[PDB]
Amino acid sequence: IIQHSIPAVELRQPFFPTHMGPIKLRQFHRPPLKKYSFGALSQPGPHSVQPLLKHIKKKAKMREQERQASGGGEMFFMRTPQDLTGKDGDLILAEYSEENGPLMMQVGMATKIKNYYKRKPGKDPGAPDCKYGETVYCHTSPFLGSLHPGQLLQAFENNLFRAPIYLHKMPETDFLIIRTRQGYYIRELVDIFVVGQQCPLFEVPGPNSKRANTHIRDFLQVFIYRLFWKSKDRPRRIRMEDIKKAFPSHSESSIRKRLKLCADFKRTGMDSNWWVLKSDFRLPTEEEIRAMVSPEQCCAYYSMIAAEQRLKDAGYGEKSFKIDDEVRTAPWNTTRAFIAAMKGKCLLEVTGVADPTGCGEGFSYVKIPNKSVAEHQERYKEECQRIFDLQNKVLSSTEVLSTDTD
DNA sequence: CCGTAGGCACGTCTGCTCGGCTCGAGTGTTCGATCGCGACTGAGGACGAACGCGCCCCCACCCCCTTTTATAGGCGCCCT
Repeated sequence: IIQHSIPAVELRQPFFPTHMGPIKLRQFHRPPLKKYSFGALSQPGPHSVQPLLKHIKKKAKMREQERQASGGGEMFFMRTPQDLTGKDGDLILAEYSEENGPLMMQVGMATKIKNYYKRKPGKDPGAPDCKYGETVYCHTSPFLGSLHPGQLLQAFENNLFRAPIYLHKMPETDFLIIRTRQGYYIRELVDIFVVGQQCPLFEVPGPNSKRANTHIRDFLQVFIYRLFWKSKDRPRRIRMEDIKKAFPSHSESSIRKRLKLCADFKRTGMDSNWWVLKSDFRLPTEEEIRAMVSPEQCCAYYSMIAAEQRLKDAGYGEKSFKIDDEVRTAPWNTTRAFIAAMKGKCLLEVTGVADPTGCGEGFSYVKIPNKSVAEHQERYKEECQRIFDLQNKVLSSTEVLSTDTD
């Protein structure tokens, strides 16, 4: 059970962008430092980097007191955008080995760490302890390969994906800088996980699929309801211009569709007119709005449009998505293939063009039929096992390489 | 007679309707594969017929009964 932060659950901006142009899609999950137009750090010259130690201790203390003040047990702390800052709480880094994994979290979403352990035969004294995560004793593997007896494997686990992770040490040279309009802050950060290839648990839709079109529609609908809720006017009213600015690729006519059932156009002598909430229309509750569209569904959709943009950039037209190698790497194909195989509907290529590492240390998620048929499945498991073990060994290794001069 | 107001026209924006295109779903037909049945072949075992071997009988061949006579050494037995 995953409980996301309130800003994420509410699909607030900027945590959940309403629109992304080509540039943003290319930079998806890699935001570049952009200059500020105003505020302290818009100014030239040196700027102080501030310590956070007193602040970190204080927030931990305040949070624990709030915990004891009601009057123990479990509390949920991620209620406001302010609670999501890197400025307090314990922090880890996670570095993703896939250049563009099929699903990624937005800021404000939650994930668990699970410590998968397989018992040694006979008298097992229990799993080793880890600094992070909750131990899970598993007789069957949640991955493509099987755990060996006595093997502990850490992993990220959420509704988008499961992925093995490997704990490493941050280099002694490195610090985390947090940057706001107001100043820089610095934190020590020692724990950094390498993330291995994802096992997708959520299916990414194809471009212009019914699923995709239903999603943008519903997301637009949610944004609209939230606009009415934000309005302080009675009767509530919103401006077309504000919707168009958030959804610049929607025609005014398609926006009028979403508005015709809940609101009335009020014309004024000025090129700004209002849509006023109908007096017999009951605005959906917070709880009902949340049920309309989940953060996971937004993540699936984002994955599609970003991939679609990268494909266009590489010369692959919409008619391409009998199929080109590059199109096989698309998240709508890889997630579909992996999930089908998880349900026993087919097997996976494993060795193939969709291996995200390009060098045999990752899996190619491409459907092959279940179609000597005990040898067919034993060969699939053997190959899965080999790559599974290879990935764990390479990504957990502390060996120092050796810059490639090419 | 002069100035102000009103009306008309034009443009822009929004909404509604109509048409066209695309996508999806379902149903039907055709093709391929699998399964089943039958036939053939091969192998092994059993039964019957023919040939060979073994056993018994028969046949064949040779000498063994006797007589005669000349000759003469050695043996053993009868009663003188």
